[PDB]
Amino acid sequence: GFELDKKLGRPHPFIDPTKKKQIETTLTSDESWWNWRKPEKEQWSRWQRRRPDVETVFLKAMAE
Amino acid sequence: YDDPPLVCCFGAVQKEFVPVVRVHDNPMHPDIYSQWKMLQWDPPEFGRAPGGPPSNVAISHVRLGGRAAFMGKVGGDDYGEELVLMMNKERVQTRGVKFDEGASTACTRVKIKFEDGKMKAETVKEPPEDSLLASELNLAVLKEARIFHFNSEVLTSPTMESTLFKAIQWSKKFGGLIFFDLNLPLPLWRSRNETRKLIKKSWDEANIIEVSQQELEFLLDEEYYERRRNYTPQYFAEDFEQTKNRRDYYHYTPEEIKPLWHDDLKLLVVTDGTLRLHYYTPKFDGVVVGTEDVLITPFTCDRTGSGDAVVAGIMRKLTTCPEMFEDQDVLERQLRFAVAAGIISQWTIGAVRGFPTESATQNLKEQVYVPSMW
Amino acid sequence: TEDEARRRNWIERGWAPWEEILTPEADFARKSLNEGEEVPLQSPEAIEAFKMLRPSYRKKKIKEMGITEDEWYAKQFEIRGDKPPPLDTS
Amino acid sequence: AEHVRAPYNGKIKFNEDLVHPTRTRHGHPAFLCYIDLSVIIES
Amino acid sequence: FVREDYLVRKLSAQELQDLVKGERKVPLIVDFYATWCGPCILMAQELEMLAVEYESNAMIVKVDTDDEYEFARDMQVRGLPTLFFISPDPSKDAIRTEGLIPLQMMRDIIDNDM
Repeated sequence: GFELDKKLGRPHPFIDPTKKKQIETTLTSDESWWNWRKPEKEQWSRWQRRRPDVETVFLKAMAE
Repeated sequence: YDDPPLVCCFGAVQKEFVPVVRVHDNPMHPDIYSQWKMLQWDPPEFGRAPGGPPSNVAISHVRLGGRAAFMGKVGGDDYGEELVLMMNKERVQTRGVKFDEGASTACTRVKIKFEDGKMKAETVKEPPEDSLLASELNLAVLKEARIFHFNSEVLTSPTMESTLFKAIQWSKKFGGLIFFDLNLPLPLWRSRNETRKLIKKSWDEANIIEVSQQELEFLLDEEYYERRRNYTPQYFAEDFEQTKNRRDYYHYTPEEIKPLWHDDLKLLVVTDGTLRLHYYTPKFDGVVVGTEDVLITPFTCDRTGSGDAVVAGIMRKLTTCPEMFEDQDVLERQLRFAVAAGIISQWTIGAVRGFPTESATQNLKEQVYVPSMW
Repeated sequence: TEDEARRRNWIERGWAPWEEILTPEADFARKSLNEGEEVPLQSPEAIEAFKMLRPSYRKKKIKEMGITEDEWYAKQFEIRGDKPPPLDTS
Repeated sequence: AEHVRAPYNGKIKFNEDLVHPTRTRHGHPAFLCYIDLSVIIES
Repeated sequence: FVREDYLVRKLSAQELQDLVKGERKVPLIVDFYATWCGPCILMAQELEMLAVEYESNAMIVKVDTDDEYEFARDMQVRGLPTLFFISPDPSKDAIRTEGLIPLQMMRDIIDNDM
């Protein structure tokens, strides 16, 4: 499976799922300074949507 | 039966013809109509999101990705063909449209009298739009259609009112839902008691009702809510928010709405333009926060038909998302789609010309709302 | 001098040193900005105020004092400074 | 000036007792480092 | 010295009543409008063109519903825009139309029914 697809260039995850680990637990807004706390409500951005492009459309069509 | 499920719109097919007419206290120049656009971006409250004829809803529903059929009558003249060609171009089914070759479309014969020193008119012959008979109903449409939609304009015609309740009987027999979009015409604003008696029978037959904030307050008590909005505490505000002197978005309690509630009613929607959509179900109630921006395009903004786009957006999601009736979170997300449709509809001169497509509405919804509210 | 002006503000302009109940961020801002712009905090007040920027540290500090959270929330609304001579009504 | 950016997603690990608390010119709390501190990111 | 920019006259309910009671020879077209109604902007331009075509062969007048709301309701106005075509022959009944009808449709009513 893996490490054979990676050797040949066949489609495969960039990171091996078996050798993949979580990131434990991080600061939960009570052990954090004010400037590093997540806002309670999501903030409108105007950058909140992914930019459409040719690459996204062709990759999906090739995926089907 | 193909998908999406069919919807039927019942009433008169007209070009423009805003039915809801009241008195505004801020008139522009009587001749210079170039000033009149200033009333489009500072509108009367009853005209913030005006409704129109049922043919507007059918056209708007199709552009939003649904399928619709119009049930009504037109004359056999040239203007009747133009109205039918308008709906065929918009891919609205017209098998339910009947022709009256002996009548002139949108023409009413009336006689002028001078009773008690004042000029009045009385109807001599109703137009073909208000003369559809029960024997002329297309039962194939009423069998297939899942939502039956009509306005209160049909209650001003003795012929249509009798025909309306036969159409409702057939639709309920076939499992269709009844959508009452009030849109009170000019005569029905005269007095609360006469209007409530006139609409009570059709109100009780409806499963879904859409009314404006002005219509709802008029039907319950117009002066009580006007006094409520004008109240200002004498010494200090009851809370910090009351200090900001913001616009009033009062959410009516289900006990205030109780005189208008009945057993068969599944969803009541009260629209404050596109700014607020108050929704009421037997189990829950709430409000969807919306917005409007006609000042973004001051020279093409026109609010006419935006009420029809909101109603069409509601019916588009009700047919495809039946869980809106029972899930509050799902209902709020789907109603934001209707808000977006109303917003786009206000950016173009002309109701039909400006009705938005589904992808444009979906794009605006994702641009306006944060991703967690989609 | 800075004795008559203070008296003048009290009598003529109604000045009083009313208590300012500050958040930890506001308390840190006033204690740290007295030292410089970008410098190692040295004063014990600013160092403690830096620690108090995390509510988790405050909860640990509260438990070590044996009081509850609400009592600590009430101790910040306390009148500072000296007290007036107690009344003697005859 | 030079800004150090995180090369990967992950969790920052260092001894806060080896650095000196400070306030930045943007009003944020931070640490002043006067040694060759070793900071770990577990990706 | 300067020609006026608008041909359609605005009339009160009292003035309109005298015009209807009085003797007329040309067809009388009455427009009900409101400055806040979006479609009335389009209707206003069509009636000005209709006034140019029918110089003295017709009389075009308009009534504001903000000023004559009670009068409009008694005239069976159900919405805006609404047009009344009143024949000079007192026996013939008037024709009431609803919506933004085409200019040619107005001409056919005036020529064939008025």
